[PDB]
Amino acid sequence: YEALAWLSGGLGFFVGLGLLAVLNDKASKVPFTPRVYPYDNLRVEL
Amino acid sequence: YFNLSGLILCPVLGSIILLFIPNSRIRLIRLIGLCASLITFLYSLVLWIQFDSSTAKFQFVESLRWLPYENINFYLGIDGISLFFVILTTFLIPICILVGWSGMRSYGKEYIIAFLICEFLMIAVFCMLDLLLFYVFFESVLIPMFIIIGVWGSRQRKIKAAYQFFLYTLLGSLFMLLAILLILFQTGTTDLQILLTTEFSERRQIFLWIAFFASFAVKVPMVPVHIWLPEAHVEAPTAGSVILAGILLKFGTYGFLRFSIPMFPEATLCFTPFIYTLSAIAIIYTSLTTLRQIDLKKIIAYSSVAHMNLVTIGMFSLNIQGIGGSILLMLSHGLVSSALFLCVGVLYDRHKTRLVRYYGGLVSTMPNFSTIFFFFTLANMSLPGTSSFIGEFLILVGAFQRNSLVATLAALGMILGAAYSLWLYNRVVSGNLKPDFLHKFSDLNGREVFIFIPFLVGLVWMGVYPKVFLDCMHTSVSNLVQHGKFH
Amino acid sequence: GDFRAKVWSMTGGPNCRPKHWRRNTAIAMFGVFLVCIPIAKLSAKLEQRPHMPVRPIPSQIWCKNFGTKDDYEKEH
Amino acid sequence: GITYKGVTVHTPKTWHTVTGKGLCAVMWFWILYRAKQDGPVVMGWRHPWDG
Amino acid sequence: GRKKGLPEFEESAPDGFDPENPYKDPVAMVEMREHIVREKWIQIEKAKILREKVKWCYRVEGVNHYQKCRHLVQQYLDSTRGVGWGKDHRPIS
Amino acid sequence: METNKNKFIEDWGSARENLEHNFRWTRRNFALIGIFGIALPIIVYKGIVKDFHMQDEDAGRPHRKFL
Amino acid sequence: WATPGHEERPKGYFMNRTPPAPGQSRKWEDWELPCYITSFLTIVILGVGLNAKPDLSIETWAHQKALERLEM
Amino acid sequence: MYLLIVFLPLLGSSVAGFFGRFLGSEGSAIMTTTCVSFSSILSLIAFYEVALGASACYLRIAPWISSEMFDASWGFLFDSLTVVMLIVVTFISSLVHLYSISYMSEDPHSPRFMCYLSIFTFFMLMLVTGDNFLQLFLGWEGVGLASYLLIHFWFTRLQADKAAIKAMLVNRVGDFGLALGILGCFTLFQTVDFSTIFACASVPRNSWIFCNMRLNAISLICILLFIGAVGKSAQIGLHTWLPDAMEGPTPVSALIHAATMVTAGVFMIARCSPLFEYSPTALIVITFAGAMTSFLAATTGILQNDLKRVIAYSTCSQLGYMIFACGISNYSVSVFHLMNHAFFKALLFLSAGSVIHAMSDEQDMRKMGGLASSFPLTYAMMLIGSLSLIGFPFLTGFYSKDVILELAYTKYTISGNFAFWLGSVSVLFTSYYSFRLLFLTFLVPTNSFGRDISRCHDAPIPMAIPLILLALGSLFVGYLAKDMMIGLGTNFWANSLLVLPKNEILAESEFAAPTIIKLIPILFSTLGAFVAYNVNLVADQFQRAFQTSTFCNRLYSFFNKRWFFDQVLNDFLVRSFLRFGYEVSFEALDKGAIEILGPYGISYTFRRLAERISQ
Ligand SMILES: CCCCCCCCCCCCCCCCCC(=O)O[C@@H](COC(=O)CCCCCCCCCCCCCCC)COP(=O)(O)OCC[N+](C)(C)C
Ligand SMILES: CCCCCCCCCCCCCCCCCCCC(=O)O[C@H](COC(=O)CCCCCCCCCCCCCC)COP(=O)(O)OCCN
Repeated sequence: YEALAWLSGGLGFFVGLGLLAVLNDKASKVPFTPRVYPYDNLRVEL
Repeated sequence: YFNLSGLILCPVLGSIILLFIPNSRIRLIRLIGLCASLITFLYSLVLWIQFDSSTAKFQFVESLRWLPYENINFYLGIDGISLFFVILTTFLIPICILVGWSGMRSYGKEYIIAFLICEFLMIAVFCMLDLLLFYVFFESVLIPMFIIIGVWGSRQRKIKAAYQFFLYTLLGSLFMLLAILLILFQTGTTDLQILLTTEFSERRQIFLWIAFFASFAVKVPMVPVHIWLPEAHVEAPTAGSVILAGILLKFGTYGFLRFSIPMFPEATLCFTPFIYTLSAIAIIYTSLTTLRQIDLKKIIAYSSVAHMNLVTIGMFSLNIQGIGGSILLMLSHGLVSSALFLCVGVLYDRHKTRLVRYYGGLVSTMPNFSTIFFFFTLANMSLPGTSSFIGEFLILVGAFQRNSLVATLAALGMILGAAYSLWLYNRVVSGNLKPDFLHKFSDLNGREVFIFIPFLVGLVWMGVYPKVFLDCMHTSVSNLVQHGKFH
Repeated sequence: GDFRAKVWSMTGGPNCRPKHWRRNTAIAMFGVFLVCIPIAKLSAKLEQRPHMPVRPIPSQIWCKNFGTKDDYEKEH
Repeated sequence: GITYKGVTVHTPKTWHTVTGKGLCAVMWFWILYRAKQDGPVVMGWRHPWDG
Repeated sequence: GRKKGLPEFEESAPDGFDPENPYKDPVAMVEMREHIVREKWIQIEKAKILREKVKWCYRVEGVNHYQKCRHLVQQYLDSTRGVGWGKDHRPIS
Repeated sequence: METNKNKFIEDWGSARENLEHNFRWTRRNFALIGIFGIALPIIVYKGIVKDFHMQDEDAGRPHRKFL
Repeated sequence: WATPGHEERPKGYFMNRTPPAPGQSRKWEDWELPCYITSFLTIVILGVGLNAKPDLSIETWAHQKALERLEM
Repeated sequence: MYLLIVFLPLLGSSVAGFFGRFLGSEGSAIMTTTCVSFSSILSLIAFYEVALGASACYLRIAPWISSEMFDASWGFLFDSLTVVMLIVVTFISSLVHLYSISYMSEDPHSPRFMCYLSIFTFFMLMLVTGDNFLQLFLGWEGVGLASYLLIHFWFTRLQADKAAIKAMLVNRVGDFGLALGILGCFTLFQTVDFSTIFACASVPRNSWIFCNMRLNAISLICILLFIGAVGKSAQIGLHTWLPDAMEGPTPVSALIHAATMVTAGVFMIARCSPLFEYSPTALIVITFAGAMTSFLAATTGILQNDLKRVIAYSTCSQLGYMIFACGISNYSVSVFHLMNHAFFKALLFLSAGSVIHAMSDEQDMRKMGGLASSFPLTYAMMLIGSLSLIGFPFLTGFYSKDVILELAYTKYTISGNFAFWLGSVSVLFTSYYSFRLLFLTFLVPTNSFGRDISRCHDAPIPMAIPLILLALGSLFVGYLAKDMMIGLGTNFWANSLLVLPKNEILAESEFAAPTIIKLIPILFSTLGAFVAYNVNLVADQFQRAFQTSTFCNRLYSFFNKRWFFDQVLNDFLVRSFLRFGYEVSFEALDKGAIEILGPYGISYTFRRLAERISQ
């Protein structure tokens, strides 16, 4: 039974670290614009 | 010009000739029985070559009048579905004669007579097109298998196995017979072609379908009544244990594919979810039950139940994939279960244990049998390249065309099937030997090493190139699935 | 293996080391070569290779199908 | 070979130590040469003539 | 006897068949069923032919496969929409 | 060639074979038999029937009665 | 390698059948011929029968009719 | 020529296993090595004819299942991704066969080992060259079976039997996942062939009814394929079989538990690149699980004291980074890591096996001490392997192990920063244990017994040439392959990979990344090396052996027992199912209630009803 709590606790560390990544908001701090490609961003190629 | 009637008559001639000769000349009896079985097998193969797979109508038909009005008569005939069952039942009988070849002096001429009568009767079941007379031959196998189980069976519980086997095929059989009579009185004839093209009442198909399923849910090991197979199969002789799981379990499925799916199409749709639940719970429950077994026979008898239940999932999923995979897995099981039960029989006929814990670590002593057993339990796993995989995956594909829940449980069946199959393999062939009760024991002699060679070649031929088998049936399966489905 | 010398051991016993294995090895190589010749013949018979090579490869010495699939309309 | 007070070890083979030493030397040389050529490229000291 | 060749079958739809009362005429039922299944298999083989065509496309197409085989993709998918006895989409023939 | 078949095995083998004499409808085991005999079949039956119903809902066809 | 070895004959007996004395046949079993001839006939009839039979089916017929019909 | 590569191992194993008596204990081994060596030679020929001479060859033998548009065939797919995997698998198999002639020379069952590995090599060649799912599934289940067989090589080992059975359990869970994925492909595209799904995988955008809710097909299929590959790729779902599967022979743990089957799922997901690409939801869980495993294995592998077990966790960490590199839509970097790893990790296991063979199988780092000059060649071999494992700068390890983290930072999402953090952190633990292996063994005052020291017996010629070849590989293969697989737009993946224009962080990564991050893995590796030196050679009185009472020794048990997950999973699933397989069914079903009110339990009233009608 003691070993069970480690699995929940260990996964709790990861979701807790996963929650930290959510709070950090890495997505919106890009130093670059979205990529631009010729021919309407390759519309005929897609 | 080889017709269907000669195939039926060959076992009859072999049995009648065998009764003429006395019992003192035992060599003549066994020789003539094996010769008759083998020539019947060759005749069955010849019938395969001259089989038109393009047309949808039935092949060779022989009509022998039964009632004075020609109302109902013996209407023999094969199609894409019935041909392979005929080939399999002609192939299994010589194996049955060959396994007990050493003990023929102990059994006698009744043994071969019973087996040839079984071959005749089982051939007559699969290749006939009269619904009523098919019922007559359908439970006509009661007498010969009752004799086989009872006369040469267990020590003292042989009586109870015969009674349970005989009792389970009475109430459902006659409750089916009532529906047979209602169909006969309503339409007028029991000819299959006539009965297919009939407008049944919407409320009537429910009762008739239930009555048919009641007598097929006992032959196919469904959830309510499947406990007969383990007990009546352990308490059975090895040659009687190789056709009980090789042919009899096909009667229910074949009967579903002949007189249940076509005649009652919308009843099949209305009863589809119920069959799915029954088959899924059967698969799961049997899988969990079989992994804590110590009887050397039931351990694979439950595997047979699981495979037969998985068959119905795609058999009742109206689809070309589902039904084709159904018959392919049916033939694959008819081979693999037969091979497994022959392996159990040879293991039992040396040591006479009927347990699992006694055997252990015999790979250093019987390497040939070890390899053969590994290949058979490997086919039971449903490896691609083996017989079971193509059919069983086709069943999964066909059911997933219709439904997305139940056959996922069917696939979950194999997440434990393979596990306990290899675990069972590792009980016996692995570990250190225990020469405290295994003093002397030998390996397969020339007979039982050659007996598996047809099994090996048929298994690999199923696995690597099943196109020839699918070629002859795609017309019949497609005709079956589209019947009464105008749009 | 006191008793293990009595079993057939299809792939070889505990420590077989037969008296003449080198000749069996040589005949085994000869048989493998003889049986893989038809495999090579079949492989050279069926190989599409839709695109022509940029440089001459050790192929097209026994394979004659090169650039035979740039006609993807008459396909069955 | 020889024993100290009860433990004796076979002399390492000549064809093993020599190859080990030489191959270690040649991989060290390759590492140092790669450092000389493209060392500034991966450390940002200088770009591979692309700007 | 045999024609020792392809099994020629009548392309003409059988006569005497009425969708409102199919079960009235039993003798015409089986050939209509055979004709329907044969036509379904014709559609299946047409879909397989389109699949083979796109099969041979993808090898020659290269990186930019979308550009010059997009027209055949729709042709293959519309065939797969009315396929035989498949998923919940049952064709109405 | 027949095994020794020591006495301390057949008793347990028959106990596994003859377990039919040990059943007295105990309440905990009665709930255990009832749940796996009825509820799980009912739950799975609802699963398949609702899977069919949701499949038919998207296509827009009316639901089959499925008695 | 360079040494030839030992164990003049591989251990064990094939099929557990003891080898007969030199100059005598194997004394074929009473079912040996009837079943070997059965196997031989089955192998040959499957080899020459399943291949010399016409390739008539619904796959090839549908193939031909799909090729002929797709052109219009 | 091209059919030969896959059938030489199969035919050689078949003849060497059916007639192993004829060829003996050495002829079978040498002939299997010969067959696999020529298979590798034709693999190199195919690589030249396909990779450099870019023209994929396609050949079809005969339909396998000719049913209603389920035309699975025996056709073969030879693209750039196939050949680069072949030149790895067959080359490593041939060198392992050479290594095993001398390693498996004192053992009795020599031919059976050779035939097992040769049929396995045939199965994996069928996997790699397979044109459709069913053939790929065939090879995949075959390689799973053969892995089980090799774990079960010594049948008499009770522990090995259980380990093989558990490996079969997890592999069968993977079989469930991958079979469901494969069939789900057919219900959507009405095909299983690679060239049809890839050609038309973008058109459908419908949602299915998959048994609980409405889910998008492509996302569901990708998730199902991941659930299939978790067992094979050893991901977070089920990867407890690697450390427990080291009970088998070293060469198979050297050959296969480190090179290709562990990356078989990686190769499978890379092969179906234009199917995972259209489901951005899937790539999230791919990256999440990759980071999860790369952290789990690195953390669990730091306190292990077993020679053959500690490196399995390193292999699991490598699998984690490979999965992460797959989830970034940069599978070219993932396969680059694959080819780099297949050299040095196999080199590390082969050197460890050479050491363990000479020291009479004493795989406990508590024992071996300083006898490096006794084994200089193997020391150099494993030094090269471990330095490539570290990602030593300007070696075959640096060209992938740093680039993967660099690409990890350059993508900006929620899970991206998480995965980058885990990948950066795992470097410390990985370097720590990979250097503790070299410290506690051959670099500390000796603790091994005199009976093992006196044996000596340096590795002979047979198991030293493959070591030399792998050493010369994992020193220049990375440099010779960095330009020609990932050259910022090379023409090496015309049809093997589909690179999405949007998820294409390759050009912007090399230039917009800061210089500081491009060197921080080196600093982490040096810090790990210094920590290992401190705890293993200078400060080991308290940093190595702590006599703590509570809250600190439980930490020692936590990492050593692998977070106790090998016990929780057993007791909570396997034990539960083992108990409830009989407890409910065999007691309250089958014989029982269906019997007491059935045939003869209490419905046999006639016996009690017999003596009432004769009144
Ligand atoms: C659906 C099947 C698909 C194909 C699967 C093929 C996979 C191979 C299947 C057989 C694997 C071998 C397992 C045999 C049982 C293992 C234990 C055993 O009994 O081994 C035997 C035989 O050993 C063998 O493994 C030989 C069997 C052949 C193995 C090689 C198989 C090659 C052919 C199959 C693959 C061909 C290519 C694919 C075909 C299309 C004896 O071993 P010994 O070394 O002699 O030990 C001696 C015993 N004692 C110590 C007590 C004295
Ligand atoms: C220990 C010694 C064993 C020796 C065995 C032979 C040695 C080889 C061992 C390898 C195993 C071979 C097993 C057979 C594999 C056949 C694979 C190819 C079959 C195939 O697809 O081609 C078919 C050939 O039919 C045929 O002719 C196949 C004939 C095979 C006969 C096998 C007899 C098995 C009998 C078992 C009965 C079980 C009954 C169960 C229902 C027709 O192909 P197609 O469609 O293109 O037509 C052609 C029209 N031009």
